[PDB]
Amino acid sequence: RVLSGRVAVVTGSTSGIGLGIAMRLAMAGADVVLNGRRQSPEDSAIVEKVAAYGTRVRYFAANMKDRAQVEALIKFTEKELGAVEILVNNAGIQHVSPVETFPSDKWDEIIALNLTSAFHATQLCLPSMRQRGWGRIINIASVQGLVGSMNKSAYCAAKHGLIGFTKVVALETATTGITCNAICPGYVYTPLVEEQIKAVAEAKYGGDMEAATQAFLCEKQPAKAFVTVEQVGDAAVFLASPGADMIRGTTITVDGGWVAQ
Amino acid sequence: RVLSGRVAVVTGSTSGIGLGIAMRLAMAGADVVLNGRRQSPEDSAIVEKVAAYGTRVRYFAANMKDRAQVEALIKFTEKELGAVEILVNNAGIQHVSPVETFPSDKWDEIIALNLTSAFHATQLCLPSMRQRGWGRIINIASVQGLVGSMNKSAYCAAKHGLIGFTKVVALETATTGITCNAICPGYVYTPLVEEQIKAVAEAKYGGDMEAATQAFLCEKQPAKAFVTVEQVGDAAVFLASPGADMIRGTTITVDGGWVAQ
Amino acid sequence: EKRVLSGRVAVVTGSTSGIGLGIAMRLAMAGADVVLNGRRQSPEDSAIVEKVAAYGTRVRYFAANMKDRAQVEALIKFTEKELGAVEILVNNAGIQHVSPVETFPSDKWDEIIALNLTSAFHATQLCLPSMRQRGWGRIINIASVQGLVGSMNKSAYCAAKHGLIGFTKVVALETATTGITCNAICPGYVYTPLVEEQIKAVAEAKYGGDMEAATQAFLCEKQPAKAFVTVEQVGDAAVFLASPGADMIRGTTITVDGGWVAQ
Amino acid sequence: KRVLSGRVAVVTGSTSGIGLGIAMRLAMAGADVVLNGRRQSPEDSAIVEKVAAYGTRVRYFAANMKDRAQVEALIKFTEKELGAVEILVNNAGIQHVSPVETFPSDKWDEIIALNLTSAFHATQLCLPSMRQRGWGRIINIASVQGLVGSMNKSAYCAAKHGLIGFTKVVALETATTGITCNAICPGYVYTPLVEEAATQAFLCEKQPAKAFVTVEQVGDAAVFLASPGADMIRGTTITVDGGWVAQ
Ligand SMILES: NC(=O)C1=CN([C@@H]2O[C@H](COP(=O)(O)OP(=O)(O)OC[C@H]3O[C@@H](n4cnc5c(N)ncnc54)[C@H](O)[C@@H]3O)[C@@H](O)[C@H]2O)C=CC1
Ligand SMILES: NC(=O)C1=CN([C@@H]2O[C@H](COP(=O)(O)OP(=O)(O)OC[C@H]3O[C@@H](n4cnc5c(N)ncnc54)[C@H](O)[C@@H]3O)[C@@H](O)[C@H]2O)C=CC1
Ligand SMILES: NC(=O)C1=CN([C@@H]2O[C@H](COP(=O)(O)OP(=O)(O)OC[C@H]3O[C@@H](n4cnc5c(N)ncnc54)[C@H](O)[C@@H]3O)[C@@H](O)[C@H]2O)C=CC1
Ligand SMILES: NC(=O)C1=CN([C@@H]2O[C@H](COP(=O)(O)OP(=O)(O)OC[C@H]3O[C@@H](n4cnc5c(N)ncnc54)[C@H](O)[C@@H]3O)[C@@H](O)[C@H]2O)C=CC1
Repeated sequence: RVLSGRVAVVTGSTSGIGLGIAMRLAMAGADVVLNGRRQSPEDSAIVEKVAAYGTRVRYFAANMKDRAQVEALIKFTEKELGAVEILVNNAGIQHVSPVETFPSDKWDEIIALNLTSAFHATQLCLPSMRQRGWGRIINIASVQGLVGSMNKSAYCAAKHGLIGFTKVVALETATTGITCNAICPGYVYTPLVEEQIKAVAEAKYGGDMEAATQAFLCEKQPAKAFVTVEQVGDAAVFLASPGADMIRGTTITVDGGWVAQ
Repeated sequence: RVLSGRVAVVTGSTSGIGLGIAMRLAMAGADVVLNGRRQSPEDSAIVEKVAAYGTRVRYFAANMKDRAQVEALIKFTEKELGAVEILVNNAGIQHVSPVETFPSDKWDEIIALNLTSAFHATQLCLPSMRQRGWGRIINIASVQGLVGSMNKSAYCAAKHGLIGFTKVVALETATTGITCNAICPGYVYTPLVEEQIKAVAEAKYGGDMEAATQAFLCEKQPAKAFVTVEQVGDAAVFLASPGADMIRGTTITVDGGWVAQ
Repeated sequence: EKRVLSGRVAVVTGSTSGIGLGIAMRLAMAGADVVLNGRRQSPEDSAIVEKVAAYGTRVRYFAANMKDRAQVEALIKFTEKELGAVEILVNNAGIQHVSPVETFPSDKWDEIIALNLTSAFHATQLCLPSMRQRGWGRIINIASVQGLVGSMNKSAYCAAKHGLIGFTKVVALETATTGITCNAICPGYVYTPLVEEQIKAVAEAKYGGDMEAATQAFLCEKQPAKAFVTVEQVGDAAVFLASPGADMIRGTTITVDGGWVAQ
Repeated sequence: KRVLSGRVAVVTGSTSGIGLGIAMRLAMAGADVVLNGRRQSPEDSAIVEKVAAYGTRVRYFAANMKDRAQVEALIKFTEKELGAVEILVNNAGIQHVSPVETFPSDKWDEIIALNLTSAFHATQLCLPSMRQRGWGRIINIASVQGLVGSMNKSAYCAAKHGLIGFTKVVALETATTGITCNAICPGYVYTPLVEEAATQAFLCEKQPAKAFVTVEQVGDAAVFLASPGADMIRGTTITVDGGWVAQ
């Protein structure tokens, strides 16, 4: 297994894409630390699901908007499993609103979680990676980091900024065994997206989720199909593998053709 | 002249690129409101420089990191000159540091001024532009919004984010007479850049500003010459003119070839 | 009174109609002398010349097939003899052919590559030595949004326009320390006979021959502004790139597309 | 037992360098592979045996990718020997370094023909069967030079940019199917086409990693694009460049 022995931390990995990434990393042999904002009654089941692949799996609740809790997550991983070798910055939120009425607090929260938390986690993990001469920082961006979409100003700004950050980290580590790269998914059927589909279904299609899902998807995604959490996880495993030793500062876009048009 | 009668606000226009933009907009016929962080002894001389072109000029001190002062700047313009028709989001700061030691407060400040302030000013100006059926929002990004550079993680993240924000605003206004675009300068010999070059000269070139300047340009800018504040202003005039009525959500890169390679 | 491009000699390939004519008009309005060009001599040439010349500059016409390097050279030499050294070169002659990849005709693929990409290389190669000798030049390549993104059934055109943008970058880098710049303009949909024919095909296929609905559907698929870009706007972009404020704009794209590439 | 087991791959221009590395990695992942070069050569048995060390079916076919009839012959040979072409890797590419002013016209034409138009012909010939079978991979070997420019490489940058544009269109025209089309963009790789202090000098200007990309890494990117996890990777670039395009 290509990642056997490596210690990975996936932020926001209690559901959706984050859980899919953690699952795929474990299948590839990595020990994994799962993380959610607050402790959930589903945490034990999630940890056992990931542990089914025979690696060491832990859970640590931490609000990634709080730098002290980011540090606590890293220290917990170092105590339980060892030095963080793979860092996946995934935790992120969405808020759909036109620019004129976009709430200031929601803008600030999206910037804080989708961009600044990745900076804090990366800052905390890089010293050990440099000392060991190996590391992977994998930032879960979006197609919205490469193009714009209406009513997603804060999210598009934060994801564009996360891609910029990725480039700089990669350039500062380019002569080391540390790489930094971003994965840019298109639409994946998570709760983050199911809520948006609900909103459009109520507003436009009489609550019909089949019709609304197709209209939502086909607006943006030429494949007329969702990307899966399994595919995003496969991209993360690829970036963490030796074949990606010279992939630095780039985007792996998994989007059904969204950015190609 | 092409912008005769239009009222423009340029944030951070007491120095460098912002002042060059204000001067080129005034040369093109616009009335202009200047802005700096705080009142300075040189303010009246800067007003005189911009007023040399025969238009109406005002000055308002306001900290763009404070949303209430942004609002005060807009209301001042409305009282003195009229509705804000051209908004140039320019005020910006830089801090050079590797990611591992990048100070948290400096990261936050760069995000706040170079990205979030533009969101606040745009939000405050859009309703009047929509009511009147015309507007220009011109965001001063950077080459660092399109590619990364070592030791500039916060600034690259902020400038990338500002370009993403530009796309979204443009898309939300695409069917109106309002456009939103970004200008992406390469190196311009302003105090923001002079300070970086002086730091490099003292740290690595024995105080030789000629050698430090050569090395600074040669690293990144194929033209081996600076872009000028007048050229950035000329790009702003172009975006504000009628020939740009259908230029929306794009970047005008004025960089001596930086991004082409 | 003198104008911003007064004294400069421009050549615009494929400038007897549409975008090329709009560019020629705007350059002449900005004070440039202009050589117009079409594939072959036509009865309309005189009227087009006089229309451009109404702005008080020197205007000429030369018929040349831009697929034939000998005729490209003849166009440049004609300009040198009639008006003087070519200082602004606008590579605009291009063609379109809509087809799925599986059935795309080989000859049409070759023709689109030849006109939309290789002709610009030939003209640029022929004009650069004089520009370098004089220390000043503008090469302005008329690309497309299709040089930055793909669209279905336009494989050859998207390939050629992407290639033209790559070529633009290299020319700009090889001239970056000189007074010569090279850049590309990337229009979205402009109401020209090329787009008109595409819309006619769409109308006869999907909307039963309704031109209003066909036009609206054609625009809204790709162009968020739900309005066409105009030939005048493309010309304004060319004038901007040719002007002194663009002395340090090198190897880049000016995208005039109603938001097409922003989403 | 392997992710590409049973898949039939054709790699154009695969007798050495990057193309051979791709063939080796595809076979390592279980693919049957047809190798290709311009002319029949000694060492062709050697390269076939090298790739066949991975335990799959390996063939060789000589064909000049500038000749549409020979491209068709390559595809038909593959269909006869192994079955339908399922993975097509377009890697017939050549280079010529020259300033624009003196760039030979025939060299410009040849670079466009091999680096761009040959990929169109091969893709056109392979797509109908892929559509019928419900699955395909078209993997175009582009370059960093398809995303940025470099001095003295006008024809190559134009052709590689064009190949990326072509990739987007093919992907969009197949987006609702089991066929994907994508491009791999390598930075400097230590091949004859490219080639201690001299090495660092050549790498320093463009490649921040100050090290070469390997042929095995380019092959690993092709295996990734051919795998099920890439079913919804469409019309994009996988850039393997040591940071070149990030700055
Ligand atoms: N779903 C999609 O279509 C796409 C999503 N993405 C990104 O993928 C990442 C995962 O999103 P999804 O799985 O769709 O959403 P989700 O709602 O299914 O998952 C959110 C996860 O983040 C955790 N989380 C939220 N706020 C947190 C905080 N402050 N601290 C710690 N953990 C926190 C939640 O507990 C949950 O584990 C997000 O960054 C999203 O922006 C990117 C592109 C496409
Ligand atoms: N100089 C360069 O090479 C490049 C600069 N830029 C951008 O151009 C913009 C202008 O920068 P420069 O002219 O080079 O710098 P500068 O230091 O000469 O000018 C900065 C202006 O911003 C004002 N400012 C700073 N903080 C402020 C605050 N909190 N509130 C209000 N005003 C404030 C300063 O008073 C000054 O007027 C910045 O956004 C910079 O990112 C972009 C690319 C290249
Ligand atoms: N019309 C549009 O929506 C867009 C067009 N463009 C590009 O703008 C340029 C002009 O296109 P349009 O004005 O729209 O089309 P058009 O058909 O109106 O213009 C074609 C012009 O090129 C000339 N021409 C054609 N083949 C020639 C040849 N072999 N030798 C010499 N001259 C030749 C024709 O005489 C005519 O003057 C083309 O490069 C097109 O690719 C770019 C983006 C959008
Ligand atoms: N070498 C590098 O640094 C980079 C190379 N590439 C691309 O990778 C591809 C392979 O290049 P390299 O391995 O570096 O070069 P190479 O010279 O080692 O490989 C050339 C291969 O193509 C074959 N070939 C050449 N012309 C042919 C034709 N007309 N028909 C059939 N086969 C033909 C040759 O027999 C040889 O097998 C080329 O497209 C190159 O542009 C991409 C980016 C970086």
